[PDB]
Amino acid sequence: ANPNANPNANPNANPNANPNANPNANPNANPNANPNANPNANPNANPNANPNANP
Amino acid sequence: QVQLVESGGGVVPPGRSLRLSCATSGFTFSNYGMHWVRQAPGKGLEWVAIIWYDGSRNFYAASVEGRFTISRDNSKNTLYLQMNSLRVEDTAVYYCARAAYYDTSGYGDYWGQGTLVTVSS
Amino acid sequence: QVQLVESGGGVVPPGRSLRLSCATSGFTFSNYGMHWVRQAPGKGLEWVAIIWYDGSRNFYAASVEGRFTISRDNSKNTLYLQMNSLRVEDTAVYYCARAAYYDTSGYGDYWGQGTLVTVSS
Amino acid sequence: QVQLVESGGGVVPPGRSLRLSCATSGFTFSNYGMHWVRQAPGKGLEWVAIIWYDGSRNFYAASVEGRFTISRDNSKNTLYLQMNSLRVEDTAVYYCARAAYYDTSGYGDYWGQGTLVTVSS
Amino acid sequence: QVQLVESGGGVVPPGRSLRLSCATSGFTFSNYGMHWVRQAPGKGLEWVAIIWYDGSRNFYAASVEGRFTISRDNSKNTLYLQMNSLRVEDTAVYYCARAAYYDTSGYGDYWGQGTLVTVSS
Amino acid sequence: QVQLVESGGGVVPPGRSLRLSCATSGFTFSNYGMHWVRQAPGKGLEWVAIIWYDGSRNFYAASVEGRFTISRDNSKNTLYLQMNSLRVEDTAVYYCARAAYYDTSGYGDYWGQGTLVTVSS
Amino acid sequence: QVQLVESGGGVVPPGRSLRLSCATSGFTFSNYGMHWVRQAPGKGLEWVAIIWYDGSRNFYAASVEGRFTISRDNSKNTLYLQMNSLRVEDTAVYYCARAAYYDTSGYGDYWGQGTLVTVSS
Amino acid sequence: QVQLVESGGGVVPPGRSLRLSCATSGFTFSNYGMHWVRQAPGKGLEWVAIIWYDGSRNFYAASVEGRFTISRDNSKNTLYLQMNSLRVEDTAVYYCARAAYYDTSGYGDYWGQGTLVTVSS
Amino acid sequence: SVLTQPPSVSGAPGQTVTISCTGGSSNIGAGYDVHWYQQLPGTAPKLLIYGNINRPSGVPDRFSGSKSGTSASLAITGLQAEDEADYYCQSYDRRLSGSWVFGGGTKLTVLG
Amino acid sequence: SVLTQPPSVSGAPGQTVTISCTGGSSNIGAGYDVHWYQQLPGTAPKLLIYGNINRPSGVPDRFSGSKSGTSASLAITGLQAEDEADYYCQSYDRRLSGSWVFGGGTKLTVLG
Amino acid sequence: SVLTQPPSVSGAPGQTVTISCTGGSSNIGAGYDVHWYQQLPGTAPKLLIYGNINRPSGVPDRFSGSKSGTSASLAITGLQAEDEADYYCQSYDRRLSGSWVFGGGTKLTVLG
Amino acid sequence: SVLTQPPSVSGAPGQTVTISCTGGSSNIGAGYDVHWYQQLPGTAPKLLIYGNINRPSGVPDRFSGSKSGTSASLAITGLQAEDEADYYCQSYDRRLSGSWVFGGGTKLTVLG
Amino acid sequence: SVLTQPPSVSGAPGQTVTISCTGGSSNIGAGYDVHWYQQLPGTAPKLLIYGNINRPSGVPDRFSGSKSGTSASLAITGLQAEDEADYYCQSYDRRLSGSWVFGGGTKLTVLG
Amino acid sequence: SVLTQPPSVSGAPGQTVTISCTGGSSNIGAGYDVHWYQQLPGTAPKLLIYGNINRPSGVPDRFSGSKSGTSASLAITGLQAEDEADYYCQSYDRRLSGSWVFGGGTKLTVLG
Repeated sequence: ANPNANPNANPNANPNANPNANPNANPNANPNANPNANPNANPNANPNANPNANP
Repeated sequence: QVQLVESGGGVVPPGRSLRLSCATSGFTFSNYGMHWVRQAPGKGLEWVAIIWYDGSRNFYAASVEGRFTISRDNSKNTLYLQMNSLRVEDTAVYYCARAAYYDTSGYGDYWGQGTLVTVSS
Repeated sequence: QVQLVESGGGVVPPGRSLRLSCATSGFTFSNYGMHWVRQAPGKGLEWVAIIWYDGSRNFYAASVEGRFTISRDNSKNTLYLQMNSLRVEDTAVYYCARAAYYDTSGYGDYWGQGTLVTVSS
Repeated sequence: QVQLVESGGGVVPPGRSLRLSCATSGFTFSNYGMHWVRQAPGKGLEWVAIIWYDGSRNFYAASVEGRFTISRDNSKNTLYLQMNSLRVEDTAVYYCARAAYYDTSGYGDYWGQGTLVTVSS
Repeated sequence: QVQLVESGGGVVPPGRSLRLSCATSGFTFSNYGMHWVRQAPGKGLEWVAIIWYDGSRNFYAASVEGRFTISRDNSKNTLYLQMNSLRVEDTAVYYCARAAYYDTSGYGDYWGQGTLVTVSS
Repeated sequence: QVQLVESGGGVVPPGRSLRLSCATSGFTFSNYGMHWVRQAPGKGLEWVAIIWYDGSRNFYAASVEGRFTISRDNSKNTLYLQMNSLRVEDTAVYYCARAAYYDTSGYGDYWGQGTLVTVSS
Repeated sequence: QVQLVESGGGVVPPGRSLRLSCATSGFTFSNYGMHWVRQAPGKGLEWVAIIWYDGSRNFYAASVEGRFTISRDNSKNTLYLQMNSLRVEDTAVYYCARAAYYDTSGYGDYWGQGTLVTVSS
Repeated sequence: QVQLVESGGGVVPPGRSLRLSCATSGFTFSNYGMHWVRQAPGKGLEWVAIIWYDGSRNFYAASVEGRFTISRDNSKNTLYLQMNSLRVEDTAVYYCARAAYYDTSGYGDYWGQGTLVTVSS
Repeated sequence: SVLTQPPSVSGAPGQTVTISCTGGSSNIGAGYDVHWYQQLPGTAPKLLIYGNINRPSGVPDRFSGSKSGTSASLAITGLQAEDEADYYCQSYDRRLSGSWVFGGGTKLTVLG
Repeated sequence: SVLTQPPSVSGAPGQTVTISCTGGSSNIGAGYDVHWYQQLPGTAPKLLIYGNINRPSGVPDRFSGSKSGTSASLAITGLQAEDEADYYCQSYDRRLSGSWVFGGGTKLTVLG
Repeated sequence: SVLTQPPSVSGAPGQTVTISCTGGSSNIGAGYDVHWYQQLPGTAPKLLIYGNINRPSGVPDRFSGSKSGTSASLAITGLQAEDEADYYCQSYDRRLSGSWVFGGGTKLTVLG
Repeated sequence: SVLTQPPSVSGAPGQTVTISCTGGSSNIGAGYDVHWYQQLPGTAPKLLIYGNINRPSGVPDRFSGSKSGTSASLAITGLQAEDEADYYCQSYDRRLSGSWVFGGGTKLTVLG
Repeated sequence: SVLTQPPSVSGAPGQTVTISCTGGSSNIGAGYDVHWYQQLPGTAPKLLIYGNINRPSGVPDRFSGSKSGTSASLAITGLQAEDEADYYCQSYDRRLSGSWVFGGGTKLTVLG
Repeated sequence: SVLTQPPSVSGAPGQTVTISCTGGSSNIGAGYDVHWYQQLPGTAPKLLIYGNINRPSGVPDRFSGSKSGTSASLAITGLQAEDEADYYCQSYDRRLSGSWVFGGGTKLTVLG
């Protein structure tokens, strides 16, 4: 049989797909996640804050 | 009970914009996609647009793409349709329908009351 | 030892609200999602609702959506189920179960003792 | 009523300083942050600087950082704006406006009269 | 109205690189795949490359594989074509087209204006 | 160099508590997560617990959840493990390891010397 | 240009394993299937194995099935051949070929350079 | 206008500490983060350390963690780098740079002159 | 309207009528589901049948549907006075870029 | 109750019984897991089998199960006096918006 | 000038005109609010709309606004002679070190 | 050019001409669709016929096409002066690694 | 012990031995990395290979490894007297609620 | 030096030369911006391009760059005598604990 990729296929998005949220997903916290401090963030982190005494 | 209420219709001259809204209650808004369907006076039904539950994907009918814009606000439970460059062919009644999917095709389980948008000069 | 202790049941005439609770101990509450399942007297088991570990996503059964509200308090290790406008069909025994996920479907490994709500006139 | 009166404008040769102020009345000056905005003749508005209510945090635009200094004396209900080494490009109408925060952005509920500072040679 | 506008042509000595682009407006760029088609002066049309709607799949003609590279940026609605090690045989007019699929084959449903790439010494 | 010294071990009869500690030096303690691994005499390695760099997220093994408690003190560069209701099967050698993450899985780049805890009656 | 470079050969005693490799350049690796072909010294060519473009389907010759394993890594453009329980008759020069399909049968348009594997004691 | 002036170099036998300093002017020092980058003679640039504007977070390169200390003073607009137990491979020119963040990565908009540090025996 | 429906169908009360919906090889013959809607003269459409055999709670047992080959049919038994409404068949067409495709619309009038 | 279970099954002590759970092409025939629960007459359900082959610590080796095609069955050997309980199968159905779908519930009677 | 506003728009008295402010993914598309100010020719700018929907007491009900994605608009109905003024859109930009960013500004003309 | 075409076709105004595009058993004889493009002398190609019979909105009723066996034909009836353009047939060839294969291209000259 | 290892392998100094680690479709076959650890008889474990191909500074070039499918292996060439230690393979298993899963542990004996 | 740069490039005055920076799936191909720095033979480096397309005021329009996939390139057109300097590429690598990662360094020599 043909072992190569098929170039004659639909290259566009499928509108006939389920548009709703999936109830069959893992509802639990992920234990396999980066536990470290992520040395990539805005180090000048004064971007925008309330300048008044109260929120 | 599921209750979808539309507004924003009225009479507008051709060539300018009009923004509809479909406020919802009685269900979790952010778990479902929404549709827009329009029916011309004396004609059948015509699918207009769809939006995903998260807003990531949008699809439009060939006759309205580039002019219409569909968006949602999950914090106000309100669906919007921004309609620009209106033509006289766009006069119809617009319904918002909640999305559903069975096996290989999707349907609409609960519909709104509908609003009338007319374009004339 | 995982413990799920429930309360909040009783007799309520139809048309008003009732709130349940499911106190937890013996495990990290904030790392797990929770379910609610009911069993009508002499009947089988019916899934009711689920909540995510952070509380971001809620899903309800079609027969309870819009009336029941599920929420959690990660600081008290407690789970709530706020039922509004109770119908006679809502009489059953209510359980809280801890969520789990194997490959492609989820199950409940630890269940609560159960509380029973009667609604009648 | 909130009243913001500005004084201290005039014509200054380039290379030297000129000190501005904006007097306040009718509201608690010490409990609000407040901004500076300047408008060049025939141009739009451009944000200059903001100071926190306690004066702890100062923010300046990229064009005037290191030259402009903003200071407040809450015992006199007057904010002070020092402009050192004035250039010809600093010719603009400066506005003093109170700071407001709605959800995630800032805006000015009250504005002053405004004063003109012209640099020419 | 679907608009495809191209740029990046010119005259290039053989052996070095050139980059074309096709800016888009009037449709949802991220929902569609795109093609590149070239036409040598006085010759017919030749298919060059395709890219999927998400960029996951790329296909090339046998005469340009390993030298050309097609890519897209969905945040700017722009399609690119990086041409390396250009040869004299590559002198043609390049068109960006929007992909469509009917039953068992695909066609190009809106085309761009075209740009001229000249390779000479 | 990375140094991980441990203490707090000993011999305890089953049914009471014990508290371990792992003092660190040579690296920024507050920028890394920490683990605990145990090895029974003559057996393999068993993962026990993890704690996030801020202590927000904790995870425990199925056999130790509800009894063990992991905590850290960023002010002393020390890591703790609070063991409660100790049993005979918990006798092993306890290691403190530093967390690392490569692409899709985590590993321990630097380990401690190891301390031995024995439960007997 | 299509370039296939192979390595991993050498001398290995019978009864144990060996791994070959074939690094590729000049074409989209993830679009094509690949072959392994060997030639005993002084003999003709013999087909060994094929792998699909996505790695879903593998086929082996009758004399090497159960012992040889073919795999690919699309992120490194590398084709592997894991040869286990090597025998004396497995002494040959191994080639990697790119799969092509014409009408009803397949062929190999581009071949590697070949690597020599000798099994001896 | 941004100026970053450095000092604190010299010639040091290995194993003894030394302190750098980078004086800043022309911008609000307590509103930005700072970087240290070193360059050995005849080699490329090597990122060393970064400090947050408030000093809460410190990140060091692997080769310098546990030996180098970076500290800042907001009342003097001075950035410090306390380097202990200098080794021969530490000989380089250190630059104090100002931190800027665009979308998903940081960069240094303004750099200091740099000083040469010498470790020899 | 890629789906073809008869413009009108009538029958006497108490008898059985059938509304057909004929498609092509891209929408119905390709294996996609067919759903039915009912619109009274003055209100919005209401879902009638989904999944080609199933019905919601409010829909009575009188309405039924099925599909086979390239065509699908909606069967109504025991016509009543209130069944005067427009019936639409909806599916998905492989050849377009839309979620739904509707039929022409069949108006049912009971001879009362 | 999408998943179908026989309402009751019985057997003599020491013999083997098989409880079945048959679904459709959307829940069990779609590749989703099947999980089994046991409920004594006066207590909350306990997990019995998860992942179609695995069982918790408290469950003895007598209980076992598997799945094949659209059908999943629970096989019990060595019936005991304490095995009288309601046994449910639970899976996920693609056609609704709920995490779990249960079965009807079989009652196991031990012919003591 | 990171925000873009049309140089000038015009319309008949009493009609509706649209003033639009198009931003980017960093200022408006990032989820930050947009505030509108109306500056009279002879005095300081006055607050018009805050929170993308809220207006002060002084601002009449004719003025309104909304935002979607990376763009925001100011909708003015019933144009009057006193509506001739400069309008500015204001948001916050993540990529800069300024609390506010101002657009080019729109000069509104009423064809009196 | 796996699909071969006549290099030129001419006809007088008001009559009917035919442009043929014959291929082999791998592109047209294998069941793949044939599409037609029209290129006016100084602009980019424009889609003329897709799906072997269908035409876009802008294409008038004069143009039509069909295929049978291993050949496809384009029928133009009632020539005008503005019909002078190159016509290309496009399909998919199973024996290559490309999405489209084009024909040689036929220039139509109307004998005005 | 989700990951399976041979309890012991051996080889004479100067030869090549291969330590394998067999997993499943949930830990190794799901795309998660495999890491190796070496434990001398009297000391704590030491990282040997991370990232399935990478090694720390102290580890000599003799140790190497790769994965394929549901299995990964650690290849050691040039056996030495100090290679007497326990070798553990580690990955992450999607099915549990733990960060790491360890194997049984393979003992390498140098045939001196 | 996870980012790879050519050790030396050359170009005649007035010609166009390119400086390439090659990364991997963790630094450049993972969606992190690439920044370019220019260092004179006797002074500190100065920012030249940030955000893969943007340059400061001081940098002339001759310097421009872009990124694609796992590679980045800095294009310099109209080479001048003062263009002789070392050019560095900087990004962020996911697998390390450093804010910046630099390349090998490219030396540009003008063939005067």
